[PDB]
Amino acid sequence: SNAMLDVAIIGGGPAGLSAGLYATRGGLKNVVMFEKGMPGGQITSSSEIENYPGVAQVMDGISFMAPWSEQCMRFGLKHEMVGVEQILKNSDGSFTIKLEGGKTELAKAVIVCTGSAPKKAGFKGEDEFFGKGVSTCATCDGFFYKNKEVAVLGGGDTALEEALYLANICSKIYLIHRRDEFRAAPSTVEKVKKNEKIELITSASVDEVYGDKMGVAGVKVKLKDGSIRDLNVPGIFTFVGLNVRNEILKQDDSKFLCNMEEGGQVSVDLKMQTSVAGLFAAGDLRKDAPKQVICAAGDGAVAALSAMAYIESL
Amino acid sequence: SNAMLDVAIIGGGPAGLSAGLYATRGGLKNVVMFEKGMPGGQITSSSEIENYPGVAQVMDGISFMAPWSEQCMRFGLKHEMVGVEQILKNSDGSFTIKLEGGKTELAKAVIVCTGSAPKKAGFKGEDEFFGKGVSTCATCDGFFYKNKEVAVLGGGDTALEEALYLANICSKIYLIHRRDEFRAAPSTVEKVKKNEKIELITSASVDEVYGDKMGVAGVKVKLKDGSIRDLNVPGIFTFVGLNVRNEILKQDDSKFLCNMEEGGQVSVDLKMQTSVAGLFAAGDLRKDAPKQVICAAGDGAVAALSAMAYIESL
Ligand SMILES: Cc1cc2nc3c(=O)[nH]c(=O)nc-3n(C[C@H](O)[C@H](O)[C@H](O)COP(=O)(O)OP(=O)(O)OC[C@H]3O[C@@H](n4cnc5c(N)ncnc54)[C@H](O)[C@@H]3O)c2cc1C
Ligand SMILES: Cc1cc2nc3c(=O)[nH]c(=O)nc-3n(C[C@H](O)[C@H](O)[C@H](O)COP(=O)(O)OP(=O)(O)OC[C@H]3O[C@@H](n4cnc5c(N)ncnc54)[C@H](O)[C@@H]3O)c2cc1C
Repeated sequence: SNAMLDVAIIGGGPAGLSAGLYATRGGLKNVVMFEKGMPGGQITSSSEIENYPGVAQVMDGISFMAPWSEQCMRFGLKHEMVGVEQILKNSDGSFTIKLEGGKTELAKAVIVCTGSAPKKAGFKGEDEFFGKGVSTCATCDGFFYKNKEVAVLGGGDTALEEALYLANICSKIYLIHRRDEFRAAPSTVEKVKKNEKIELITSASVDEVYGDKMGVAGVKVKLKDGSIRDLNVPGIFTFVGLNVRNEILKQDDSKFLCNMEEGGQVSVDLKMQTSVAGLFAAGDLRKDAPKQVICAAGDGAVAALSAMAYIESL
Repeated sequence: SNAMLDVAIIGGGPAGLSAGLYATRGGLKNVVMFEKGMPGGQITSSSEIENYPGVAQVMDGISFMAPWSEQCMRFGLKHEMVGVEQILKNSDGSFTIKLEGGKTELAKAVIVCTGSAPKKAGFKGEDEFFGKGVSTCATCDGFFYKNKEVAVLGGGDTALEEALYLANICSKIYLIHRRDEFRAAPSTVEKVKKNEKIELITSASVDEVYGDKMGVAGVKVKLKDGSIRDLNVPGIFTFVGLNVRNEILKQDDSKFLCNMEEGGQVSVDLKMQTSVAGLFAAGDLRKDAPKQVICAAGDGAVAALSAMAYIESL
């Protein structure tokens, strides 16, 4: 803060944490990871991760991520709990980091790690009921729906997993998806087809969620034949994908700071180098991201290794 | 073996194991990981890994890798304990995998994961004494040098780490490196400068290791001023880097199966796609590899995700 940072890391999920670990273990002394909440990012809202190689114990996202803070902070990494609004490239080659509330930081290098956020499904009442029966986090809100029926929308690994989790809590789940077959791991699909508490509604979509100020009262589902089915349920959870959070790269002339991809990803090469010297990107934000925890970690380590070499070069 | 494989994975280190985990969890049913020894690969010979994010317990390479086999084999991954000699691309788009002893396998897709092997340092007697006092594995051979003096050659994280490990076993270590400063994590360097049992010989190199059929008897070191120092020691361990194992991509006309990099790496894009359809590469073998365990795991998951999409496409 008094002196210019070596690296500013924007986001504290697996990619940020991992970049912070590598940059500081590696020898850089002023490394701040700006994460608006607590670190962990997206996965902390999952009920089950099991595919992170080298971690053989199946557990929830919060338990999975808990040890990371201590580990990734052993060599001096700092966590500032603030939101970042904008990255700028200075005429001199340094970076300016704009923070919420009008504060500013300077940095030789920047690794943008800001992750992704839940896509809109696109149905009537989605926005109007968000936080009053419409949700994108089952671990946060499950408890409110104990011994109650809810809907879950989506057909990927995430939807099914959170449907299994909600099946231990709610009396019943309607799992709704627009295709006849799920795009998801077969062992998860088998557990879902075998769970007496989950009813599949396939080749279907959500027409409307309705209710009033007190909350959601129900969901209208459009079935394969074009008919409507009225689900009398106080909650629906949506898991239809996520968009990249790339707001902070947008300049005041509405252009992006570096080369972007068609779908909003930041363009990078294998070393996570963007088109702008000293700006790196890792995790879901980078080009062609597979959207996995192990991969966001790999990327973060690459970025830090490239941010170190770049710093040694000047 | 009776039917064509979905994926053949060549190598079982972190990258292979991780690719096998992803490909099988993902739904592919015939996936063989060909690993000539036991899985784990290079890191199993390290005395300490601590920087694999999400694993907060510091431990040796064998303990680190032990849980992986069970985890990465939960969805049907097969381990064939055989060496692979050659990859071929069939006129029809399938792959032929040539094994040691004249056996053959077929596969829709191939992920080459074969890792790297210890570079030669380039000194007189290096080859002549290999396995009779010259070594590249301190955990394998340390025990033979209990209460004895040895030399360690190299100046990276690996050399220093194995020098710390050998310092609990041997009476003394001479750490030799060609530069005045080590290219390594500062916390490791500090532990090395603080260890009463390790003597640094900087700006130096090895002129000759000598001895006879009974083994190494000593090392001649060339010092910064051009003079020779005779280290009377029965062992020297070298850690001067590694080369990629890319032998199996070489065809009979001596050309490589796909586009290669100047330093022997296999050219890939972000999705670990090589120039040849259905051939992927991950870990140290791929272009610009950072040479880290977390990264080889990330890559392996990417490759498997790309091998799945490719397979669904045909
Ligand atoms: C429900 C669910 C289940 C999943 N299950 C699995 C699984 O089983 N296996 C698997 O591999 N993957 C799974 N994933 C994917 C995995 O969670 C993501 O790939 C991964 O976390 C992406 O990591 P990241 O570090 O790139 O970004 P993120 O996880 O999003 O980390 C980004 C962090 O940056 C912070 N941030 C963003 N913008 C700013 C800013 N402006 N200022 C300050 N802070 C900011 C955010 O608050 C967030 O905490 C799952 C994802 C979800 C949603
Ligand atoms: C001493 C040492 C210490 C290290 N310490 C760290 C550390 O602290 N942190 C870190 O991140 N990284 C460390 N590394 C680096 C890390 O070990 C490598 O980056 C990583 O293991 C590369 O993984 P890979 O899966 O690409 O290849 P590998 O680890 O080499 O795995 C390849 C496997 O493929 C098998 N194989 C190869 N060719 C064939 C074939 N023809 N047929 C059948 N099988 C074959 C081999 O037997 C080998 O087991 C260290 C490396 C060494 C040598």
